[PDB]
Amino acid sequence: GPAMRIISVNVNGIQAAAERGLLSWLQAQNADVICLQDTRASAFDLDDPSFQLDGYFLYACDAELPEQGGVALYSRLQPKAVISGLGFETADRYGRYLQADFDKVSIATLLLPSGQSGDESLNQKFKFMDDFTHYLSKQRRKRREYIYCGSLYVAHQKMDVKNWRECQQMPGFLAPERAWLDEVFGNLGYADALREVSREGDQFSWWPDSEQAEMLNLGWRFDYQVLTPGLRRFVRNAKLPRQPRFSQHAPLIVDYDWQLSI
Amino acid sequence: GPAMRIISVNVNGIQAAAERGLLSWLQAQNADVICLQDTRASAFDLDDPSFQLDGYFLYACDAELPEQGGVALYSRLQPKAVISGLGFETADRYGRYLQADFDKVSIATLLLPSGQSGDESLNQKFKFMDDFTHYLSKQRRKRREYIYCGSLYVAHQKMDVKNWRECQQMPGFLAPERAWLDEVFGNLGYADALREVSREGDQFSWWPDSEQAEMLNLGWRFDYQVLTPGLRRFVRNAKLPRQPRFSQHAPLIVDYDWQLSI
Amino acid sequence: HSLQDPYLNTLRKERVPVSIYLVNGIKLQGQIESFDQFVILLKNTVSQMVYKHAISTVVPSRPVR
Amino acid sequence: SLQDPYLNTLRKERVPVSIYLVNGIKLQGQIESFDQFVILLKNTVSQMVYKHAISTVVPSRPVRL
Amino acid sequence: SLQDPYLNTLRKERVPVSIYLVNGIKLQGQIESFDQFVILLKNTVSQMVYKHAISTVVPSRPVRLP
Amino acid sequence: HSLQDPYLNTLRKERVPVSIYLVNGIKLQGQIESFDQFVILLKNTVSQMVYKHAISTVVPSRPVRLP
Amino acid sequence: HSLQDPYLNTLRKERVPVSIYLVNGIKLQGQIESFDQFVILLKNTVSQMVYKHAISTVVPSRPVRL
Amino acid sequence: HSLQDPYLNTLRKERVPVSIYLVNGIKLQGQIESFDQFVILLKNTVSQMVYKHAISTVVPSRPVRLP
Amino acid sequence: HSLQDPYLNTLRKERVPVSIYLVNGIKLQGQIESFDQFVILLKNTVSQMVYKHAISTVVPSRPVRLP
Amino acid sequence: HSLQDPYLNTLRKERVPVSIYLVNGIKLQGQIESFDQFVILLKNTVSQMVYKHAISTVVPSRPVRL
Amino acid sequence: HSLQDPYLNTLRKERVPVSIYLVNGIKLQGQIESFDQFVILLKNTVSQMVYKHAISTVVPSRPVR
Amino acid sequence: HSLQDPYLNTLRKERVPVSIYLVNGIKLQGQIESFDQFVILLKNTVSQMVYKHAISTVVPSRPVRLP
Amino acid sequence: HSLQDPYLNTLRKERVPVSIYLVNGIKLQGQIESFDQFVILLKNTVSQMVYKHAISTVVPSRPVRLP
Amino acid sequence: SLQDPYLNTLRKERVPVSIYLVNGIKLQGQIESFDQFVILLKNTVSQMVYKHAISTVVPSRPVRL
RNA sequence: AAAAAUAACAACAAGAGG
RNA sequence: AAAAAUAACAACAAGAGG
Repeated sequence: GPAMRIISVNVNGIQAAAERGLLSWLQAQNADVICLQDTRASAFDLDDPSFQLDGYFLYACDAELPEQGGVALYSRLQPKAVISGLGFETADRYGRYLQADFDKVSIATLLLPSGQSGDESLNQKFKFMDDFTHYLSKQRRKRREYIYCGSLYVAHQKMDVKNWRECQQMPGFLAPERAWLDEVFGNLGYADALREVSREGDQFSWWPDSEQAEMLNLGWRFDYQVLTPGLRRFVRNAKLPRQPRFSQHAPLIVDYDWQLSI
Repeated sequence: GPAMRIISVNVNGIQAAAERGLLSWLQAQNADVICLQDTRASAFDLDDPSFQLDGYFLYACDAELPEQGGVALYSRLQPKAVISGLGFETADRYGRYLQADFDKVSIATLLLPSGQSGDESLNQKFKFMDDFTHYLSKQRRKRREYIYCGSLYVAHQKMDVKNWRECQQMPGFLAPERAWLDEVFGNLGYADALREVSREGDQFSWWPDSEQAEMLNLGWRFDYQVLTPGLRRFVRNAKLPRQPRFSQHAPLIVDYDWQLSI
Repeated sequence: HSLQDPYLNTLRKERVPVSIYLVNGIKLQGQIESFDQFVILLKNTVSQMVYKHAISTVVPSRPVR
Repeated sequence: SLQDPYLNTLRKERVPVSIYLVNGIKLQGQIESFDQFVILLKNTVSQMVYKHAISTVVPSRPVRL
Repeated sequence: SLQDPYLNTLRKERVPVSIYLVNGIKLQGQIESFDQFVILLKNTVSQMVYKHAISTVVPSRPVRLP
Repeated sequence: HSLQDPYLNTLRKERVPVSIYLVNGIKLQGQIESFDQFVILLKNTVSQMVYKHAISTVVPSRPVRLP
Repeated sequence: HSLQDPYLNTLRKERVPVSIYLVNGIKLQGQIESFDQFVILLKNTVSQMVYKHAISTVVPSRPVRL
Repeated sequence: HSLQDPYLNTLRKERVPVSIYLVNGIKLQGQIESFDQFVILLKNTVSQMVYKHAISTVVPSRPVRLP
Repeated sequence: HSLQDPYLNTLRKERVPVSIYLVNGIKLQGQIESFDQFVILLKNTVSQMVYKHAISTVVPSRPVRLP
Repeated sequence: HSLQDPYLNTLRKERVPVSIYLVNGIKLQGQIESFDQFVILLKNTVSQMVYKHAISTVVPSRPVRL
Repeated sequence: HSLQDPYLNTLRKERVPVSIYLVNGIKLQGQIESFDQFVILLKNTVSQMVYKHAISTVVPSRPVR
Repeated sequence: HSLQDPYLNTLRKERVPVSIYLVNGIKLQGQIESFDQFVILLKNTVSQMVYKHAISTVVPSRPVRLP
Repeated sequence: HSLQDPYLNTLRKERVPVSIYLVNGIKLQGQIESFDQFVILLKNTVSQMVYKHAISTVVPSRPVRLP
Repeated sequence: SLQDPYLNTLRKERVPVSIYLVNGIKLQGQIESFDQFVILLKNTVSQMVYKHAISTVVPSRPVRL
């Protein structure tokens, strides 16, 4: 039947990931839409032919200061529209959102501040979370399906973290942070594309740069593909490849039964 | 691809509709689940071989007084479960609800009091509407998709009843009644299987017994198949044939792009 | 045994459609075919056995006895 | 023992009680009879609750032995 | 008792059954053996399931015990 | 049943505001009128009757010693 | 009874700080001071009594010999 | 006990890594050191005494069988 | 319209990415290629013409000033 | 009308499949067969007459440049 | 002007049933009996005068011209 | 103007009650008492002034003739 | 402007509180300072300018005559 | 006329006005420019608002002519 | 980034964005 | 009518029904 592959890898800089083999890897995956979060580059830097994958259209939303954000998107088919930004400041001038509008579905890509540097990052993280909650409250009236390929930097449940009793205070597993995912996935009806097929544990996606954590698999699951509820049943195969990763994050490869059209 | 067809018809008595040829019609439609509202017969009356369609399993929920309600269901595949009633007595002792639990979907069939006889039926109708709203508020936490084949006896929109300015005061187009469908389809996110595909006017499911209403097409839409939101996109086509008829109501026929399993 | 056995047998031979609740809140519904000291098997569409240590409550739909 | 005099005292003069199950489901009604294993409570229907799934039994009116 | 003959009829006929535990988790397989206390089933590997933690044992095919 | 009846009897003689936790995490304060092989009574505005197979833990709010 | 009774006793007399897991997932932690057939007396700031039918596992902090 | 004890003995002697699923869904993976008729002891980094009445399933990683 | 076209011409020659709100609430985010007295062509991925009687407002993404 | 008329003549003479979005949001797919100062003749099955004062946008399916 | 006036006259003379879709999506089906600039008279059981600046589309039911 | 003004004059001097429809769907009812090039005066219990650029249709209650 | 501006001047001289319904279907109450062929001023607590192409209807709160 | 001196007095005083569009969308900010067909408003970025989509223009403070 | 279209809400002091 | 399974909420006065 029809199929649609989406990869939502977070790169922590597209230059430092492209030196490690990102673009030679993404070509051999046969994805329809690739969503790149935290690209750490301006719009002129992605205009070079070093990043232009053949067969894919590249669209990017950069930050004003390009080290603080940036979001990229490769697409097999040309979209009906490309919309940058959400409408508020922390999403707009930091370049943490891009949207590719297609025929019936529209595939979005979303970056969040980690909140792991300082308290001002956690404060603008809570600002972004409240404003994006107000955005999701408004977007449920429309007649279009969304795929938010987000790097939320927030883990949902005890299954998504290793040794949750020691991880209660670090940013990424906070109680107002996990209550936000209990609000988005629970009451707002939105689905997780990884939880609809595999409820297996020990499927982590983020690891710190210390080798002792990755050799003992002390991981995190930060990046999601949040689905509008009409998409719940279209999910076939959602996996997180642990070994061929190119950053602190892991790619998220989700195969759907949808047929992507213009 | 995969297909499923669901036919829901309010028969106004299965004996008086079977004398009009209903069972000879339903055999030549290749439906998977046929849902019959206000069947007006006990459980012993549907145990006779006069109503047993070949190839279909018949399950019925009768009232204690068989003239006041009754619900029937024919199924191609045998369900995992058959559940009669939904918890409150105005459908329990009046027999206005049956459910066929299949593999990943449950197809339900629902009858309502019309509120067209007197004011006590209208108060019973408001009681049923509030209790079924409390039921739909509780059923939002489950992972099972529902299709409710509902003889709702309410017309949702100005498109759904012929001349709406003269219809404002009749039971079937009341403002607390249409506000209930505005709350079910709008804020609880449920679909209408007709309006997911066709939004042209002059589709109606019920007419008065007067022939002037028949020939001018002074009809109303009182029949729906109401879908949990994950089913919004599993709707190929939906139709309301005027011509073959067995009741004050036309059949509602819907085709789904979905594959019914045990 | 002085109450459980004349109750399940009365629901069995009269074939009252009963609703059996489990200890995890799952509501099953059907007719009781027979019962041991330890099990009750019910038929809705498919006959299935349910151990009595998982049964919280047996509720008939219509009044019995 | 304690259970056999207390439930007899509770059923002979018919206190409307609330039985809390092990999962948190509460049940209003009055006890009619009880064996070694089950309790038959009845508000509007003859209901049978297994005692291995009962957390607490709370009377609404104060009772003494 | 029908505790033992029903499980013997599911075992000897090799009926693929579904066992629902006391927390809703189902296990599909084929009952290889059983004593008073355990039930061993094999879908992929052999597996011992305790009888105090199951809730329902349903067969895929309609089987009435002799 | 070798050591648990001196513990509950020590709670019964000198009456302690005992907190009993249920198997589903429900906390219940009160005072023990008496206990049985299978069941324990509790004193409050209403007098609770709680079976032992649903009781997870029994703790006193006051540190009591066991002779 | 032939193997849990030496294990609880060698958790008792060496006063190993144990973590005891209830069947609903509640992690209690303290010291084992006494145990009959039916309960285990967990010693902490308050000395509480834990029924054995509500206990999933009893883990030690340090690995001990048996 | 006539059929679970040679099964758990086979799980001991061939030293296969087992996984015990509890009655609340929690997987405890390790290998069985010794079992009573009331408890099982599993070793991964410390020796756990898991009670037999809190266990739903005991499933090994590789397929083995008793003679 | 002596003041309407130092503005659209500045957004055309500097190629500022703009956002055009229509009178029915539809937001079209794009980039002006050319303009008449009556229409404006924008280029997001494909060039489209937009009639000015349907346009409610035109905002730029970054602040700009007139010659 | 320096770009009003040549763009529509280029869409007309090349007879491209075009999509007109009206002022209320209605999407009309067809082909421009003729156009005056006031009207545009879309056509797919039975042709149309579409007034320009209710047209919001006109989107060609293929890339069209003057 | 030069193209809507030969079109509405062709709709008027052969008397084809037209459908006039207004700005707000509301359609009016009937026949065109007469027209000049700024109005179109739609004929039905009663005849109505529709202003031409409140019309989105005018589509006939039969392919003509 | 060659056919609009005799129609409104015929609806005026025969005093036919009209149901006049606005462009947002609002049905007003009254009867036509006066009209210029730009507005129409709809007489009822209050004398309004409806604007012709807000009017979609003008519907008489009874079928009337045109000269 | 043969018949509109006498009606509006009749509304202006007598200082009658009028209600202007816009094309959005919303109402605005108050008197009228002045007008032209494009806008109308309104006296609530705020002094508004209302464009005449967005005005649907103009009604008085009580009937005024027009000579 | 009347629009030009009103908008000139409202521009030179720099009143933080509110413009309500025909669909009900409220815009905040003072007025930089206007010619015949369009108005440039400003609070943070220079917004170009067409006059045929404006319903009302409301000053925040009382304005004299 | 838009319901091939609500035979029509005597009328939402106004959804910084339908 | 039931998440092939939350290496585990020092603990929901208690979802007439998880």
